[PDB]
Amino acid sequence: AGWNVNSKQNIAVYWGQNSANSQSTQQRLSFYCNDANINVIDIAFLNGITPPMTNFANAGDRCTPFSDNPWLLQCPEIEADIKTCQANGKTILLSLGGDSYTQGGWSSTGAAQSAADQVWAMFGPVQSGSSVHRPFGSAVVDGFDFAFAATTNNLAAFGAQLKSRTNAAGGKKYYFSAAPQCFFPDAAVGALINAVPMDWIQIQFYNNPCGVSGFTPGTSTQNNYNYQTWENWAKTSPNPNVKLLVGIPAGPGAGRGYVSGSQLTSVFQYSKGFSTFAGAMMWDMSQLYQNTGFETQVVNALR
Ligand SMILES: CC(=O)N[C@@H]1[C@@H](O)[C@H](O[C@@H]2O[C@H](CO)[C@@H](O[C@@H]3O[C@H](CO)[C@@H](O[C@@H]4O[C@H](CO)[C@@H](O)[C@H](O)[C@H]4NC(C)=O)[C@H](O)[C@H]3NC(C)=O)[C@H](O)[C@H]2NC(C)=O)[C@@H](CO)O[C@H]1O
Repeated sequence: AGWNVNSKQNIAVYWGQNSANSQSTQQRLSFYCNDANINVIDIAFLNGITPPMTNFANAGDRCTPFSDNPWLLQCPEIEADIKTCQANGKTILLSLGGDSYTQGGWSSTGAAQSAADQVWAMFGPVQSGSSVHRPFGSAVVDGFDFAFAATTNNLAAFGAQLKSRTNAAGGKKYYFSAAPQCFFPDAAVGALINAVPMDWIQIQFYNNPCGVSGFTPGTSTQNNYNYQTWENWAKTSPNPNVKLLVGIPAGPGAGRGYVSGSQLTSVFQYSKGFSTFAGAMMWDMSQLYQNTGFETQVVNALR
């Protein structure tokens, strides 16, 4: 039944950017929807908002660009796969931003609110009165992951507008996550996560000295790995019950600070000791499935 707020064994994995970067390393989204251990998948990425742009690496080969927006894709296989994964009990979020989002956000709260309403009309419930293009057709995402990586002006107003629309919606629960890097405070999404309630924060504990590679096994005195800082922040955040996922690279090619073996088991045992801990996040599906035995290491570490 997808995201489980009462579990310490949630696993969120990104799909779409083919980090492993080979012809065969990223199968279609539904290939990965028979994995009992992966209950949340983030589709990466809507890497342009105003104007809209979608990039799904070589999954774009089975999409058709919209005639009036060549950077926006119509993706019938992703549409079908979202519906299949949802039928299979997976929570499917759309990830906004990524390291290729260059638009810098919005100059006004009004522009940010309009942009949020466009994203909601494009990926939320189908709107009968709307002319907006729908990359995933009649599929409806289960929410949004905020993975902005650079200065995004008025991201707080964008997020608050999108949260307003999901809070007003019928049908199903919509989830909000954010993917800050572990450096505290986070420059890209810090203002957003201090203003807008999130269901969980999936912290990138990699590409930075505060990452899992900096964890010191055998002690609960941690000079580098800063989960404790994030837990302290969580308790007074807009959702004081917000959960944290420990985000890690799924292979040595996925990011700096890949860990495995006893370092991996130890940092997860340490993190599991905290009331906010809800499981793991991984970048990304292509790397995870190429890295034989790594998923079993992560599953075994969360037990
Ligand atoms: C606080 C601070 O500024 N820290 C600096 C680091 O940010 C910086 O390294 C960069 O870190 C970000 C965050 O970890 C990283 O982007 C994420 O992580 C992966 C890579 O590990 C990215 O993956 C790429 O995504 C694109 C699509 O946008 C693909 O084209 C490509 O295949 C991916 N590459 C790989 C190898 O997987 C994601 O976009 C993003 N993930 C999420 C959840 O948003 C950047 O890639 C890092 N940049 C560089 C140049 O390494 C670090 C080094 O510059 O310095 C810190 O100080």
